[PDB]
Amino acid sequence: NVAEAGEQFGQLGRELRAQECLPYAAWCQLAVARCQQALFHGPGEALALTEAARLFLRQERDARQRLVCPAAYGEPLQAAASALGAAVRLHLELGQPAAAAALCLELAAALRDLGQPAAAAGHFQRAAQLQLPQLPLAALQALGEAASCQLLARDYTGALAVFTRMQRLAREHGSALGAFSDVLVRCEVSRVLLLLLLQPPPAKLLPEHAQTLEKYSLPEELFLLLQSLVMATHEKDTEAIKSLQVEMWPLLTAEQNHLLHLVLQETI
Amino acid sequence: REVTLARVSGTVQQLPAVHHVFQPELPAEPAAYWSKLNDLFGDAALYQSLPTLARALAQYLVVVSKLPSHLHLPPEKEKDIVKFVVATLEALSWHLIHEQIPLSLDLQAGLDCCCLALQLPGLWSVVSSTEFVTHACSLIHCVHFILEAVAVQPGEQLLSNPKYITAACEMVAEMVESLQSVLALGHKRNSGVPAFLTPLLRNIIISLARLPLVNSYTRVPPLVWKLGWSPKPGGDFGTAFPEIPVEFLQEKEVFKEFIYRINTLGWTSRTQFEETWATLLGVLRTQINVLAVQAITSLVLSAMTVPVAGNPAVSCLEQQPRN
Amino acid sequence: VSPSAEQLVQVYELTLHHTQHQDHNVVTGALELLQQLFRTPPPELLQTLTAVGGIGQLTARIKGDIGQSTDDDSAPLVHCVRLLSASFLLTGGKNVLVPDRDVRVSVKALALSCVGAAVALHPESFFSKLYKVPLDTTEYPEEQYVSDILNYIDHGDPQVRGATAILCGTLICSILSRSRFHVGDWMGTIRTLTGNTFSLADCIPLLRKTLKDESSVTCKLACTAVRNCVMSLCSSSYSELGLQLIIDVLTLRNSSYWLVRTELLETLAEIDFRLVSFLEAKAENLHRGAHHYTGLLKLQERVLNNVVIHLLGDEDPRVRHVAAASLIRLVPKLFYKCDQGQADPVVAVARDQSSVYLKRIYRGYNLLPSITDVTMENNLSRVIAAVSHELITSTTRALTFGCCEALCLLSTAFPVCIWSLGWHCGVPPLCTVGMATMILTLLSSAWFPLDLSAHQDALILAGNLLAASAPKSLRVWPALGDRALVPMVEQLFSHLLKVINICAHVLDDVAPLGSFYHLPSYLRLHDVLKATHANYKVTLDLQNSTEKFGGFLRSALDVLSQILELATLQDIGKCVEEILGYLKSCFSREPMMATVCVQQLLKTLFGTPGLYHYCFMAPYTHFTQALADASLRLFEPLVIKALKQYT
Amino acid sequence: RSDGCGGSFYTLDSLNLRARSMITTHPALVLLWCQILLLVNHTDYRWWAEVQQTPLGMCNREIVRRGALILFCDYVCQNLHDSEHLTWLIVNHI
Repeated sequence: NVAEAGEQFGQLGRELRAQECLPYAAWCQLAVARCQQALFHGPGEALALTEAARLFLRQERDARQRLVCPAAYGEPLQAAASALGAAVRLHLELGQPAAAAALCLELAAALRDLGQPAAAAGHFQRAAQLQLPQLPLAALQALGEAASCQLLARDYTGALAVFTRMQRLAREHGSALGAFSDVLVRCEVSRVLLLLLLQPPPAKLLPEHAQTLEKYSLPEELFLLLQSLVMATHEKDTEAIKSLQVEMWPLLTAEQNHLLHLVLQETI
Repeated sequence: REVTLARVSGTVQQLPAVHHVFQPELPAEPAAYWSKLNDLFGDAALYQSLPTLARALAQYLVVVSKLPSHLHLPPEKEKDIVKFVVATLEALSWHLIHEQIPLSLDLQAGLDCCCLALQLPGLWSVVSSTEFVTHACSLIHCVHFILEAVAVQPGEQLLSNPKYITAACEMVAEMVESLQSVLALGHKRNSGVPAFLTPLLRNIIISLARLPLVNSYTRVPPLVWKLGWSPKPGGDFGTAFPEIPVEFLQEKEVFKEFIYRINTLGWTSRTQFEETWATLLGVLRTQINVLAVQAITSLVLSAMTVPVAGNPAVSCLEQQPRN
Repeated sequence: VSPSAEQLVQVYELTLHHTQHQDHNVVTGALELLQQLFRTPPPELLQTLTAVGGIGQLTARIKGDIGQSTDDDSAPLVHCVRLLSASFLLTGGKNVLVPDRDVRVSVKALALSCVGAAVALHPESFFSKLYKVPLDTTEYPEEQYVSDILNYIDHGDPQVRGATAILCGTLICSILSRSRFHVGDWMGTIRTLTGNTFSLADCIPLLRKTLKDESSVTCKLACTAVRNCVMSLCSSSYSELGLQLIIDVLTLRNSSYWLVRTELLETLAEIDFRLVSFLEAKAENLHRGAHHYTGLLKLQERVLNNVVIHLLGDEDPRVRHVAAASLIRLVPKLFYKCDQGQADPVVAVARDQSSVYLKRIYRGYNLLPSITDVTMENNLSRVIAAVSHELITSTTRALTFGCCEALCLLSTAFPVCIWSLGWHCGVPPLCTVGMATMILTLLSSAWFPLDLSAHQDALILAGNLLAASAPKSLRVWPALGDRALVPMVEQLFSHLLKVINICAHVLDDVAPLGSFYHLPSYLRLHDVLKATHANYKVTLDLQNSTEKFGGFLRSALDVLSQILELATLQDIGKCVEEILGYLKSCFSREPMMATVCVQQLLKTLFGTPGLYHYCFMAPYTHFTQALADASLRLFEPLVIKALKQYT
Repeated sequence: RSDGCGGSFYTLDSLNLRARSMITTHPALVLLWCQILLLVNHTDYRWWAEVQQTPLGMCNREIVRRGALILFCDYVCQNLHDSEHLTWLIVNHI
């Protein structure tokens, strides 16, 4: 009775995907989820909710990326958020947090793409807290994406907090091994750039910041140039910082180039 | 203000008399103009001078939009501010050619000054005229060169009449598809651009694609140029192509790219808005009806804007307080 | 008696004589014979053709004195390249093309492949003059060489402009391999011998011109040329041009033809990126290229993040299989910056070349102390972190569906029991359980088990990643001793029994611990396996490696064995009769790895560094240390079934 | 140091020509031959100038260059009573 009706809604959803409208095939996938909530299935209801989530996010990728609509105002963003909220609650009720973390990563990558980085920071930190008991390297990559989202949205102190958390969780699990050392290199560059951008008073300067600012005041070229740039911003010598930005530009990625541009800006 | 305008006018007086368009592919070949462009212009003191005045004009053209009537720019220094924008952006592209990155704080100052000189109505009326077409073309090449010096690694691309008029035009069309792909904050394609350029480069590509040289070509999707569509253009410029016929808009992806270009480009003098209104009524198998309805909503909201009303660059939608 | 050399020389002169017989089929037949006889040559014929006199020591359209293959002071391949070039694809007066009216296109294609293989055997024949005796200076003013073969890059259709690509690639590879990278001395001797003006550089953009071509056939053939050529270019004195060819191959990863992408990913699989990293360290104006790019040129994180792992999500399964094989061929060759082993890329090239030329528990796990390379663990950890990142953050079906295959082939290639500090991320913190929780949450879904060629790879890879914790953990399921590892294994164990349960109800035509009646996902598994078993029971094709019910049941018994290593008698003693029933019903389909499972179930019922260190100092200390040391009971019907199946 | 007996032996300069043809394709054997030619007191500045390049690039040859220099320094590390190779190796190789 209910399963044949769910197969009928699945055929309707596939016909509507062939017709390629997609606010209304997702309504059929929500109907499939409701039908498999009528009996007790588990992960299939989660599959129907996530397929509905894919369809609403594809509707807004058609309504804000391929067509930058001035009339677009986020109507299936909210339905995709409610559907993935129901799916994450279902995975936390059944007991598998890796799938719920994957859905939070997908929702936050979608909100990073649509031009809203704080809620991406958001669900990325949520997924990175959902992956710390089981998969810490995936948690470090989720926190790295959260930190990139916060450097997009201009929340630099949150980026300090996330970067120190990443370095601490990389030292607890790297004793490095591999990509934990890449996590450590990215953190040991970008925390120094963020401690030079906002210069903290010694009250709010945590002892980890004290240890790394004692360490500087990772390959040898960029380490030498970071020591020279800390020594140049403590002395406020602008021509040296200019001749360093000319020669640290190929060595850094674009987020570190933005942070080094901001350090060179707010000292002149 | 008087010191800024006098020193900008002096640096424009040091420029050569007859301007030739900048080409970063083959610069040294056509003339000995580049001897005069390396003698008085390759000096380290003059290049030390130019982005300081670019910072000056950047903050000045910020302040212009809320000043009293005494403090606006004179109509005589207007041509000189346009030529100075062209000269500084060529200085930026020239040091990208020869030495290193320019300073990467002079990129930001040069693009500040050029975006703000493209948003003002008098300076846009001066750039969009005929006598500075070469100048406008130079801006396009230089802007793309700067984007191509930062965004696109070697072995990649952005996306996956004289000669310079038909190359800058395709160049701007490539940059509009890059606004779709490369210059969207948070996209995975945007991992290379250092994000203090993407508001500046996004605004400068939107504001350069609305020129009367380039806009008529830029609204036409490339799926139309792939098909057999080629009339003879003319408006005393090289490229003044007629409007797109509705027979190609009965395909969907052509129509999706057309509504994309007409959303991000906005409009111009009002007759081009009635042209777009006539085409989007000529569109009105059921998917195209949905997309045409959404296009009509986006037009009617593009008439709703409280400044210039049809320019996504300068302007933004009117909102009213209910408190 | 083995066949002699004079019989093969008779074959050779036979099929040189039958290139000139007037026909369409006889010419192409002799050309395909000569092409394949130059591809895989017999060794005696090849040692006679490479020699100077050659055939003389064994015996004791063409309008000029080419000179037969009997005369001395010149190798016979020089005569054969002159003969085939003058007869099939060149007019002896000028760099002018023979038309398609006179000689057909496919004859020219087979002729170009013959000249390619003949230059790959003997390069100097490419620089020979086309006529030994000069040809009628009244009618033709200048005499030309065999380099107008390379004027067939512009000729009309594909498979001629693509064959000159592989001709130029074998020309460059055979010049750099013939003379041991001393190119100036070799060109000095040839320019003193013949008067042609042709360097290797004048062939490299032409090859590059075949990569940017319209047809997928020419890009395929030019890509095989780069696979033959770029290693000999990249370590020679022309390394800048080989690096530019690596860049231009990197532009080509996204064509719409699957052979182009597989051969692209097989060119980029054989590259040693320590040497490419050295060439990036030296280069200044190559990081720019065209359009004055400022910044670096990172080939390694773009050939491994934008090409290989990017083509693990490609839609064809063939491209995903070749992408997993290319990961296996690239993990040793990486050189990520600043290890605690190799420091410079010079140290890396030195340690590879010096390490080359100066010298019963189940398959899952190890108990040795396992002396282990450090840079290899670092590169393997980088690769598994990138592969796990494109497994967890996937938004498609193809990414997981090929990424579990990439993990399973890296697991069988680089075992988790040995390289456990490369596979490690997280679990038990410090003999590792790397990343197995995500994979056990993949198998519990109702989406991933329905297609078998990734499910069986996920079973093998989950069994490896859980059995890798053997020496540390062991001191319900009493032998485990690491309690956070107790549920995961239980999951697999129940899952495997339920999977084996389905296969019993597939092989015995029965309509429906391990029980799958009330789960609404394993009934879908039964429907999929029943359809595939119907397709096997209808079609008779015995010798297939890929069958997807033989391989699936093979994997579901192998991983059940490898898990039954860890168990005890108190854990299995309530479940032995059920496993023996599901193996008595499941013996006749696959008995080779169903007696492995009975063998393991019968075990556990009865108790059971800086370029001075690497080049000289370390092999010399091992050498002198060696010279210092040198001074001194329900099994019985299944056993009867196994005996009959033996006999 | 002794020449071959009228061409009846492999003399050192022909075998050194063969080893200089081995610079590119086999570096480790060349470095072992470098320490052998250091070990017998045969320090002829022609061969060391050719193997150290004493006033893109080829890859493998570079190894030999750095290798030879380290080994040559080890020779001057041991018997340094003569001031010849100190001044030669510090003037030219800086």
